[PDB]
Amino acid sequence: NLYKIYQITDPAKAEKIKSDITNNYPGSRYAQILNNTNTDDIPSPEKEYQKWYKLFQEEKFDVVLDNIDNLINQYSGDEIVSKFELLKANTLGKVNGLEAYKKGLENVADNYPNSDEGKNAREI
Amino acid sequence: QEIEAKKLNINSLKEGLKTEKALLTKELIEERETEIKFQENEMLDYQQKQFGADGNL
Amino acid sequence: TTRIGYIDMEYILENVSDYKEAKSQLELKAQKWKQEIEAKKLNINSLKEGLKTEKALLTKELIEERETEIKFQENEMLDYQQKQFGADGNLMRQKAALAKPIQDQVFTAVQDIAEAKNYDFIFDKSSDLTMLFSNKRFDISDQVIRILNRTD
Amino acid sequence: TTRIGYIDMEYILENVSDYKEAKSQLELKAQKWKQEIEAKKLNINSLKEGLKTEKALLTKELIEERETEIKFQENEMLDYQQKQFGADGNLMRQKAALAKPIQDQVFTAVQDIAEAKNYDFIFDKSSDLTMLFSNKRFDISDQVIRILNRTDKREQLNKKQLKEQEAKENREN
Repeated sequence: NLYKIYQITDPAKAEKIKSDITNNYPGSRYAQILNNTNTDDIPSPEKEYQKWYKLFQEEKFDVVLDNIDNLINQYSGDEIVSKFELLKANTLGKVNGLEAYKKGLENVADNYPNSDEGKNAREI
Repeated sequence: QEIEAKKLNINSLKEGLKTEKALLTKELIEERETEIKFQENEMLDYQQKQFGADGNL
Repeated sequence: TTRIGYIDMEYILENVSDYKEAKSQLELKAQKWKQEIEAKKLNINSLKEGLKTEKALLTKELIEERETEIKFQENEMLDYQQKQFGADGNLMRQKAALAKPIQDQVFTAVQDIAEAKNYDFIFDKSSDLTMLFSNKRFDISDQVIRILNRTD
Repeated sequence: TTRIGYIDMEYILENVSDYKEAKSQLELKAQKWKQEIEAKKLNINSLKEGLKTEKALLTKELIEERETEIKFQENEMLDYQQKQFGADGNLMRQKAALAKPIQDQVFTAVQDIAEAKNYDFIFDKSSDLTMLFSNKRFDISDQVIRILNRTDKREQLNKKQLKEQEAKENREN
């Protein structure tokens, strides 16, 4: 934010702080966006969710069971885990029955009330 | 009013399909979607018969 | 001293050629195109509803591609509608190709009759909204029809 | 027997220089409006590209505010486009209002001509396609154009001319 502010006014400190970010503290996204390198860094939705959604679509609920089982805790620390929990609930409902679907929906609502997935759980 | 009643029926069918779209398999979903499409085509035929360029208006 | 006649364009068109059958076929084709447009609109609405139902499970990236696909379908339907039902093309062009040579021939015959018989005004009764009553004695359509039939 | 005359409103409007100049100015104004719409589009695209470039570094709240601002700009552009170029927008309404004074003058001139020359009916030949063949002897469009030009290029008489006119018109009594 200081980089942006100094970019608008007094760009010398903007360049100094941009170099500081790029070299001293190379961020996950900040460093490669300040110099505009690429989208090489792997994002949360692109990884193991955009192709996991493909597995969900193609009617493959055997491997995705354990996949979601260990990925629900492997990728903790971002808003993606709410979508992972929603996908787990949907798979459980589709492979077990209505009660599993309801349990998954209420669990998702409890864990992340302040999210779009939470509102989805509440409505459904 | 008749067309609105048909629209209400079609919307009820659509909502009924939506409330179970995440539970049943693909064949049942496709069959229900074909039924909804048939109902919509029947609505279109009724509208063309009543308000269309030739007939009942 | 003012000489006034009139013609019935529809009557002449029906008499000289098989205008009615071709017009009916064109109307049927136009109705088929309109029903196709309605089906495209229904498909677009169904796609929009399906996209609205599934938004949480998406990454906002497949949402973008689905929105672009919906927009592409809408633009395709719109350009198809413009091509088929534009003020010039595939309905108006077909109707023009159907009724333009005979209309020009009727205009030429009317001008020739007016110059030969010294008519002052020749009215077109085909609209049926203006010209509510016509004496039918100042009617020159049999002459126009015979002039058209004289030409092969 | 009935005497029928007719005018051609499109012909009359074509043979009026001020109407053509006003139409050209209206087209220029429409072009300026289109350029303004293009500028709005450029600003909207710049905002969208800026949001897309740094979408990863923003929180959900900030993304929401930027998206709402972009939507507001898009809605403003759509409203401006509909207000200026709509079916009943500024451009169409101003185009329809250009010929109204000319229509008034033409109506008055037609009333006066039909009073002068014993015409029973005067039609607008270009209103519809009912009039297929019309003899040019009964076309009073050129007379209407002459009248319109005469009133457009009117000139006030001088004091000597005014005195002469008063003396001439006062000779009956």
